[PDB]
Amino acid sequence: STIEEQAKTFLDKFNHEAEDLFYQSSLASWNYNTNITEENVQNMNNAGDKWSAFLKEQSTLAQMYPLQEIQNLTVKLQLQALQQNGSSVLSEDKSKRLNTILNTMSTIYSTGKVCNPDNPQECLLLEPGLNEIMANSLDYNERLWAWESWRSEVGKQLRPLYEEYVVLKNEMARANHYEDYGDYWRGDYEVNGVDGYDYSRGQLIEDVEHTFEEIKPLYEHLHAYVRAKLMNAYPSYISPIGCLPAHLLGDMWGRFWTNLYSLTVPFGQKPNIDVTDAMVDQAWDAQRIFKEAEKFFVSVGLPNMTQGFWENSMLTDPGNVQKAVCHPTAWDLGKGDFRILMCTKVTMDDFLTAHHEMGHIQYDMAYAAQPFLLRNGANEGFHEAVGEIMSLSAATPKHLKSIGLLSPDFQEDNETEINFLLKQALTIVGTLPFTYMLEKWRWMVFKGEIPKDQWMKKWWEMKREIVGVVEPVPHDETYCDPASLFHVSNDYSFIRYYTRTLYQFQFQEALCQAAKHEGPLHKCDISNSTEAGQKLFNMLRLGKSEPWTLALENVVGAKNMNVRPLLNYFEPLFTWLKDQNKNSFVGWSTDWSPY
Amino acid sequence: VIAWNSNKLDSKHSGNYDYWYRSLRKSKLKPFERDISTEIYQAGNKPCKGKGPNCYFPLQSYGFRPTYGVGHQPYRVVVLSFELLHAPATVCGPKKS
Repeated sequence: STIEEQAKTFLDKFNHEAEDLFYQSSLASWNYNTNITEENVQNMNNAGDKWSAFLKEQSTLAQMYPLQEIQNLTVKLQLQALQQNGSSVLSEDKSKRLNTILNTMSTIYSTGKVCNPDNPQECLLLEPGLNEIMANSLDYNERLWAWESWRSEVGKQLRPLYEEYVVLKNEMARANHYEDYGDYWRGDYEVNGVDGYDYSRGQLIEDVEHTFEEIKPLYEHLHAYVRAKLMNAYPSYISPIGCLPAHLLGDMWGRFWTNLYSLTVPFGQKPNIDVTDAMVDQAWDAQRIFKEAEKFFVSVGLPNMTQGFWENSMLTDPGNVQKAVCHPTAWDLGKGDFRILMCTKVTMDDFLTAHHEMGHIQYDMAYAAQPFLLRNGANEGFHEAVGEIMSLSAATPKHLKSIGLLSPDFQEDNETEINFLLKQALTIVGTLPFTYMLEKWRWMVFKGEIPKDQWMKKWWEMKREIVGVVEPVPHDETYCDPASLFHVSNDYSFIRYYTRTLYQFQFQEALCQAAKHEGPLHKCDISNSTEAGQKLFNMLRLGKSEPWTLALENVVGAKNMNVRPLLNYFEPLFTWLKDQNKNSFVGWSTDWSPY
Repeated sequence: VIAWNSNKLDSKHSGNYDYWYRSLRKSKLKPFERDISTEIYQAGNKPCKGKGPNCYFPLQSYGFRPTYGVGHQPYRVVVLSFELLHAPATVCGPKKS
C-alpha cells in the first residue's frame, strides 16, 4: 500500500464524521438564528466547541502524510488543507489573549454609540440613526458631528490591542510556514504543480494594480461628476479642485456611493424602472417570487430545487412567535439540506436578494459532488459573482416583461440606461479604489514597512492620492481610522469584493457571447438558453478540485484576470461622463484644509 | 431488484445510528457472500493493535435524519435471487381460476 492509498483511506474515513459534525453545527446555527433562546445559544456554543476540537485533532493527526509523495492533486489539496492547524497551533496563553482581544474589539465595534454634546444621556446607535443621517439628511452640521463622534469612539482606545492582534496574527502565520499574514490570506490564490497554470502572490498584486490603473480614468471622471453634482447641493463646502469630505460621501466610511443617487441623478424627472408597484398591485408574495426564481433557474438548464428546501426553508417572517433575524444569508447544512433564511417582502431589492440567495444555493448544489474538504467555490469570489450575474440577468427588462410584471408596450430610452449605469457605477465601482487602498495599506502593515509612527499619516496620504477624500477634522496618529472598519475589526478580507467584481464582469462578458443577444451589454439575458447554462454548470461543478485559473479559462477563455469587460460595460456611461466633464475640471488636488 | 423510500419509517431525531455500512476491507466480496467481521482495517505495514495511525474502523454509521435530502433518505432494498438447480420447482407464480 502506497502513501496515496493510505491518504485516500484516511480522507474517506474522515469525511463522513466531518460532514456529520458540520451538519450538526449548521443545524445548531439555524436553530439559533430562527429562535434566539438560551438553550439554542448553549447548543450552538457546544457544537462550535466540538467542531473546533475535531478540527484541531484532525489537523494534529493529519501531519503523518507527507506532501512530497502525493501525485494526485485532489488528494494533495485536501492534505494541505488538513495540515493547516490554523489558530490551534499557538500556545494556550497566546490563544486566550488573541480571543480576548477579538472579543474586546467586537464589543467595541458593536457598542458604538453617538451622544449629543448638550445631553450626555441622549445617545443613538449605528443602524437606525447614523445610517439615516449619513444617507437621508442634507444638514452639514448633523452629518459631520455624527461622523466625528463615530471616528472618536473607535480609535486610540483600540490601537494598543490592534497592534498586539497584528503581532499575534503574524506569529500564527509564521507558525504555519508563511512569511506573514498577508501571504497566509493570499495562499488561496497561489497555485503550484500544474502545467501552465501556476500563480504567485505577487502576480495577483501586479494584476490588481494594472486593473486599478486601467480603471483610473473612469473612476476619475466619475469622481469629477460626483463633485460637480454635489457642489450645487453644498455651496461653500465642496471644493471645486480639492478632495471631497468624508461625511458628504453618503457612507459612514465612504464605501458605497449609492446614497448619493438622490442628489446626483441626471434624469430624475422620470422614475427609475421599479417592479415594486407592479407586485403591490398584483398582490404577490415571497412564494410567487421564489417560484418565478426557480422557473428562471430551471429554464437555463439547472436542476430544480429539492423537496427538503421547500419543506424546511423559512421564506416568510414568522412574526413575534419566533425571534428570527432578518439577515439574508446562504445556508448549506450539507447532505442535501439546503435552506434559505430571509424576510422577503414585495420589493425589487428583496427580489434581487432572493435571486442572489438562490444562485448561491444552486452553486452549493453544483459543487456538492466534491468531498467536504472541497465543498467550496474555485475562489472566495465565485459565489458572489454568480449571484450578481444572476441578479443582473433577472433584472433585465425582457425578463420582467416575460414574467408579467411590466406591460408589453413598455419602452426604454437612453436616459434610463444612463441612470442605471450611473447607479451601478456608484454601487460597484465606487468601492473599488477604496478596497484597493485598504488592502494595500493592510498588506504594508503586515509586511512591517510602517513600523511604529507612520500609520495614520501614510494612510491619509494614500487615501487622498487614490480615493481623494480630504479630512473634515484634524486627526493624529492615535485615531486609528482603519480599525473602525467592519472587516478589519472582525478579521475579514476586503479584496474579496474586488475579486468577485472582476469575476462577475468576466462572466458577464463570457456567457453573453453564446446566448443570442442584440444591443448593449447591460441588456444581456441568459434566460431560456441551455448552452450558456451548461457552459456555466461545467465550471460550477468543479469546486476546489481544480485551480481557479483553469475554471476561469473554461469560461472566459483567458489564463489571467482582465478588466476590459468593465470598460466595455461602462462605455455608454463613460462617453456621457466625458461629455459632461468636457466643460468642467478633471482630477482632484490633494492640498486642502491646511490644518 | 426492489427498492422503496422509507423516510417516514427509518428516520429518527438526532440521527438514527442503528444502521451501519462497511467502507473498508482487505479485498472485494464474492457475489452471494456475507461477512460481518469487525476487525480494524490495516492500511499499512505496521501490525494493527488498536485505533491509531494506519488503523481505521471499517464500519461507519449512516445516522438518518428526516431533514436530509432525497439522496440521503433511507431506502430499503430487497433483491430477489432465483435458483434453477436440478430439482423440482417448488416455487411458482399465481394461477387464475
